[PDB]
Amino acid sequence: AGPEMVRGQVFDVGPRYTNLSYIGEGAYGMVCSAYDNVNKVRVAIKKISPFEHQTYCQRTLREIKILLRFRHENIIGINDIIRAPTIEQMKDVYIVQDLMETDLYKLLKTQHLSNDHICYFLYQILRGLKYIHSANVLHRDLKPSNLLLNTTCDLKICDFGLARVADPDHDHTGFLTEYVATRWYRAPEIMLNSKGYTKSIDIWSVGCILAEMLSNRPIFPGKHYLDQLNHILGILGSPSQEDLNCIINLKARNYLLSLPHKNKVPWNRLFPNADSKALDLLDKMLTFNPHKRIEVEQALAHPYLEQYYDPSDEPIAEAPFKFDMELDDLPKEKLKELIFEETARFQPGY
Amino acid sequence: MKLSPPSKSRLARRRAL
Ligand SMILES: Nc1ncnc2c1ncn2[C@@H]1O[C@H](COP(=O)(O)OP(=O)(O)NP(=O)(O)O)[C@@H](O)[C@H]1O
Repeated sequence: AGPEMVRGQVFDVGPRYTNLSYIGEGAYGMVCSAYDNVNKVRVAIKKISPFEHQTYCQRTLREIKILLRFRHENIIGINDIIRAPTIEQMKDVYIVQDLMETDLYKLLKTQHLSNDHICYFLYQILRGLKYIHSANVLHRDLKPSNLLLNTTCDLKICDFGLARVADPDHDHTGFLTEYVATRWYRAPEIMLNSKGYTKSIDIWSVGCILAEMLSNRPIFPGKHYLDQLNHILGILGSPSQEDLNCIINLKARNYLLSLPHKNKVPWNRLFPNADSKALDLLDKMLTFNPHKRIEVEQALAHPYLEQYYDPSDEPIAEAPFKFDMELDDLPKEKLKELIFEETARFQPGY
Repeated sequence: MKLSPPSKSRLARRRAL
């Protein structure tokens, strides 16, 4: 009897949420399903315990603030948040969301998607990304494990802990050396540069995801950034000097420029069974030069997606997203305060 | 998980009209 424990750790979410079952874990959160005794349906709950780490505090604050503000059919919402009644007592945060049945990472282990499924999932990814980008936000960490899916083929983007307002002058080292579960979906410029990131980094990630839906293998795996870059060069071919002028560190640029020449591999040789229209769009997303990648609006208008194209039903944000202040240089104690404030509206009897 | 055809999805159904 008492607070339920899952896979060793307490999920202090009762009495409202009970009968917990493990779903899975990311690098930061443990996720369970739970029965909501108020609305009489099962929900998802992610427990994070961020407060001893400034970067984990950043993730928690960003994800909560952004997801509470955003409202879109292809983006996961937050319905409730549970945490302690005082800042001193607060060690954990529980984010309650609609329960989705699986994620694309899990599904691709089990099956090869038909072209019809690929097309509709890609449409939804881009429709959701259009909304994100319209708020002047970069997700920065799109990957199969954060594309949530149901049996009805509904897709929702989640996992906004790395999302940032677009700012090409913002110089945030930290990102390059911070642990994440996978780097295989990262654009080349963000494996090397600590500033100048644009929306095109997310288009690169979507390209990687499309390629992986076509083949059920990651397109650019690797043990680390140099190995990954060799995988990229081995498919796209050697970048031109102008392609590589987007790389800031001159010794990194010179290293890349000195590598043995590689020819481009035609997409239909890598993916001989793929829809030619899908490959055309893929080709336009996976360009080394960030400025030359298709952007989200023109991508939605690509012929591959024609059956789903409708600019009258692809909502955008009402305004750019804004953080009150730059989170990067705030101490974890200040971030904890901001998290406490942002979650206050969900306290019982607020 | 067994996926239904995309045409059964609500957003797809809106597009089919
Ligand atoms: N609302 C949800 N419904 C069903 N499954 C979910 C839901 N939210 C998260 N998941 C699953 O839980 C996993 C981890 O969630 P996520 O939000 O990515 O956690 P994280 O540890 O904060 N970040 P990360 O390491 O990038 O995965 C996902 O990959 C999904 O499998």
